[PDB]
Amino acid sequence: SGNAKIGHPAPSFKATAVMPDGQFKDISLSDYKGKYVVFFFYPLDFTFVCPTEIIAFSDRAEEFKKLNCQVIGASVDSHFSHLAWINTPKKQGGLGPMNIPLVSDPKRTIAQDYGVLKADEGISFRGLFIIDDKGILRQITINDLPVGRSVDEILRLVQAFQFTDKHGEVCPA
Amino acid sequence: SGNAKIGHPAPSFKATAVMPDGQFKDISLSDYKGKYVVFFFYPLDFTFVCPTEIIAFSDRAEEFKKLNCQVIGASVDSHFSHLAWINTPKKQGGLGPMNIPLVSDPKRTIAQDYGVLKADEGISFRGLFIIDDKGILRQITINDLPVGRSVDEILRLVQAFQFTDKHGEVCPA
Ligand SMILES: [Cl-]
Ligand SMILES: [Cl-]
Repeated sequence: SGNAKIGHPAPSFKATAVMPDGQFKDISLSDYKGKYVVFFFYPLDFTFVCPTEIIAFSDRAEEFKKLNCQVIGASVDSHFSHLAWINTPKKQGGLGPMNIPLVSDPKRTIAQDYGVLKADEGISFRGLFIIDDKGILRQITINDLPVGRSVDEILRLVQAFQFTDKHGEVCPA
Repeated sequence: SGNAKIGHPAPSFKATAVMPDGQFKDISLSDYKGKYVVFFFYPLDFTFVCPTEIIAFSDRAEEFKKLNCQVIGASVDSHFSHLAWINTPKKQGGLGPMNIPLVSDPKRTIAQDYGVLKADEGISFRGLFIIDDKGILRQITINDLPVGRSVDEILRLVQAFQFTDKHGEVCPA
């Protein structure tokens, strides 16, 4: 995807995120070296058809934390639009309070490095990337379905990647 | 990935496949226009660690059939290696009988159009692509894990994509 290749360092980024406590903080993917990262890039905070897909991850953020994994959301929304949408109830198409950081990519540079930028317009597809503790991209999954991701499936994947890390000649049976 | 892009026609291919009945037949992705296709590209038929991932799809081929979906496997194995491995019991690292066609890509051209070729060596990663009845690429999922794919998850995804088609403005809930 653009510059994202399985088994190679996940493209780096340094951008401003709206943290769960409300603060704007400029974070880098490298800050999470030492732990797993489930980086989920979605089109926009505002949704009309289904709830923004990132919400289900916020809701289950603790299960990811339990697995030494940090979930980070991202969309081409500016940090103000992010905040604005977090302060808009889910029933009005918004996000509601968030338990994970939301990265802002209004310049679309991150969407590009991850190859999830749409061809005609400036918004992304739904891209999920599982990155390991060493910063290596391990899973790439893209689609334009407002229900593509399954939080249980992703949790199972992280477990498989960790198991593999801790064994490797043995089938994650 | 290579040329594969969500929402765009899935890269075309015409290659020889070992059919379920045992015959070699040159098949094209367009032949399946009208139905869904789950295209699963795996590295090699021969496995040491876990069973080759394509086996789970062969075993459950009828469930995809029920959903107007054809599963097609593919690897850089030649049509002779494919037949040889189909005729090697799963317990010897082989595949055992197959209910779905297995595409051969010894020239690695398909691996390339689908962006699943490794950088250093000539074998692929594990690439799953869900293509719709119109030949449009709908899901791209790559990883190098011998357990990355979940047959239940994929079946769910196909049902979701079909539902989107038949409705859209409504959430698959
Ligand atoms: Cl979404
Ligand atoms: Cl495999």
